[PDB]
Amino acid sequence: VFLCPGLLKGVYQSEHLFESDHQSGAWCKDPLQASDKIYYMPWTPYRTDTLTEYSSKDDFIAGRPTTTYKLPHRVDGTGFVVYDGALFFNKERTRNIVKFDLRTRIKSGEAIIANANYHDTSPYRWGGKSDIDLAVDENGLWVIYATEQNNGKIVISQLNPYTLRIEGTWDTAYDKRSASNAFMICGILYVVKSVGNKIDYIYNTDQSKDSLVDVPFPNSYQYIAAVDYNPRDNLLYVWNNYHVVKYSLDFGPL
Ligand SMILES: [Mg+2]
Repeated sequence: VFLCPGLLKGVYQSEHLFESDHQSGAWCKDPLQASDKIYYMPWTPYRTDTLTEYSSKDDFIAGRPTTTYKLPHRVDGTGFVVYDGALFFNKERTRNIVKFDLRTRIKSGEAIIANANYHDTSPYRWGGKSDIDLAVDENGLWVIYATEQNNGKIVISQLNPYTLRIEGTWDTAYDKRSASNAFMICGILYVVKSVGNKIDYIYNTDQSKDSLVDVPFPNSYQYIAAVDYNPRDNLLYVWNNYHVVKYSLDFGPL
């Protein structure tokens, strides 16, 4: 139902919402619902198992939550998405995605992402990245991971949010270790790298074709940031070194 905005060509911060008391975390809306609801999950290393819900941006900024959800498992890293009333997250130190129904507060499904690497981060690196990242876009729900079969390079799969069937899988050429964030727009994978920071690689799943690109991120962006795209409003939902902000996006023709 969402029309593709085009090929991403620019990124800039467009709203500062508040400074959180947690350095890292993730936040997002449910793009499949016409709703002001906001979902918020601060990252506490190896202890993350609650989701907070706010009814509006005003309530969010003011710190007036509606409710909290106690998740049935702990979450790996910062990642989660909400898609048509269901929460999806990577179960801590597994290659599993959990589906949790928010309305009834119970787990409705799990899917093992075949061959996905997990619990394999070098001792030295910041542990806030999820082994399997989730992303929502115009085309549906996505998992972004790596496999040994693809030499630690990023693999993309489309996941049906209702049946949990894998609908397609693509091997990219990009080493997952080199990425700070990855997100989908119109079925195209954008990968953010350190240089400053920029998108330097895209993978178009419709075409099964990748390219090198150069889209600078703001200087204030850090590696430890969490970034999620929203296809309903075409914004990036960002959590960056305590700061809860949105980025706006400029597009050119596909
Ligand atoms: Mg994300």
